[PDB]
Amino acid sequence: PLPYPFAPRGLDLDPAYAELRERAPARIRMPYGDDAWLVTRYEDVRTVLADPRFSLAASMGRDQPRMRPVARTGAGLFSTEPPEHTRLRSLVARQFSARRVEPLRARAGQLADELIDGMVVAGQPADLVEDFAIPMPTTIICEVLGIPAKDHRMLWHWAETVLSAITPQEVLATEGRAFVEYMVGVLELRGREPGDDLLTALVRACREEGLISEEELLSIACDLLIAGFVSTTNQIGNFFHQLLVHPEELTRLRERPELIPKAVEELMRYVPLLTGFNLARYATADVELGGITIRAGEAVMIATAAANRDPEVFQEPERLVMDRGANPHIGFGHGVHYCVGAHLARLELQVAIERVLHRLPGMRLAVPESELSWKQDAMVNGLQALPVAW
Ligand code: HEM
Ligand SMILES: CC[C@H]1[C@@H]2C=C[C@@H]3[C@H]4C/C=C\C(=O)NCCC[C@@H]5NC(=O)/C(=C(O)/C=C/[C@@H]4C[C@@H]3[C@H]2C[C@H]1C)C5=O
Repeated sequence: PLPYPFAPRGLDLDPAYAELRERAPARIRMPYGDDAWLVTRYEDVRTVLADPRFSLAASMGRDQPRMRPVARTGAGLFSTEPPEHTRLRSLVARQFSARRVEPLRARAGQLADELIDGMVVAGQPADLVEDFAIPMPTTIICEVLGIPAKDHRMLWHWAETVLSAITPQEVLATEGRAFVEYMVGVLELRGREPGDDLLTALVRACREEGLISEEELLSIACDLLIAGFVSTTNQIGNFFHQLLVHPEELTRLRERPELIPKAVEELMRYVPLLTGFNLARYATADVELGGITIRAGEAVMIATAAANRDPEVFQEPERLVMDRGANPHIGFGHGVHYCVGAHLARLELQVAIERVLHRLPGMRLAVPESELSWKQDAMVNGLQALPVAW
């Protein structure tokens, strides 16, 4: 069994994935838990994500392949399949739908401008990670959920604990307990003090309409907050890094910003974001895949970043092509667990790029590229700091 995940080298795709796609699904050994099959070929990853025989509900209570000593538990979206998953996801679908996040575009741009203001007042160099990439999406998801602004820093502390693959399990357990107690309290707060936020609407669904249990309500609230805190914070930094090291792309995006959506989709395809955050499904029946047979009860993991460079699906897959047309990337997943945050994340990435490139037409690295440091032993690829001048 191949040790997994591979040690990250920046945002580079590990060269071993090229050979992996051309063979049968490989046996992998994670740091803890069951061994598993690893699927990398685009068609094979799509099959795992669409075939109901590969189940996240079946993973609960198993010795899951994972990065941490203790296995995940829960009642929410990452733990269920239809029809239970559907009842939960329908309650969040309105707020995360493209139609309902689009009105946030102006607020997101105002926030970006405010953050860029503070970078200007503070003087060069700025750090795009601490000064922009972290605050912008964390603020937004807090506003959508109805999380009070004063708790930003406390919640980012928790996010840093979750983001480290190396967090000692006692600390992870005590901060975990306190985070859940905090969210229990917020759910009480939104029932006494309703608002036009998602957690208020989810509290109604639980405690007035009996549509979800208290366990399901708390699971969804915690899942949505954590995912919102750890995903786009790192991805914004990664996209600015790739744009800065491909400067020949910046003048088109600055002058003709209607080109930014397609570039965001290409960068979504290209960038390996999630590493330690990888869901393991368990097969509920025997399944033939890639010339091998995945037995009932065995575990399967996917590598979306590898599938996203499969030469049968993408022309010139190893090149960053910012106007790429045929781009059916799996950067947000597929099937019933397709990223519920995709429209919000997309909007944030688009706005970040539009605002920063307009406000800072001379933006460039403030250190040599060799002096950049990537986060180590993280669950998500990202930079520790991104020093820029302008
Ligand atoms: C660029 C940022 C993001 C990327 C690359 C990303 C990626 C993904 C991927 C690949 C999956 C599918 C995983 C699988 O099926 O194994 C997924 C699911 C999910 N993501 Fe996103 N995500 C991002 C941002 C977000 C945001 C902002 C939120 C919440 C506000 C979010 C919440 C979720 C949830 C709750 C699911 C599970 C949905 C379900 O099971 O029904 N993600 N994400
Ligand atoms: C952006 C999309 C991401 C998404 C973002 C955040 C979530 C991840 C972080 C949540 C909790 C956390 O780490 N610690 C608290 C208890 C530790 C316990 N021990 C584990 O092993 C374990 C997990 O593995 C959890 C994985 C969660 C899957 C979620 C991720 C799925 C991806 C597609 C536990 O919950």
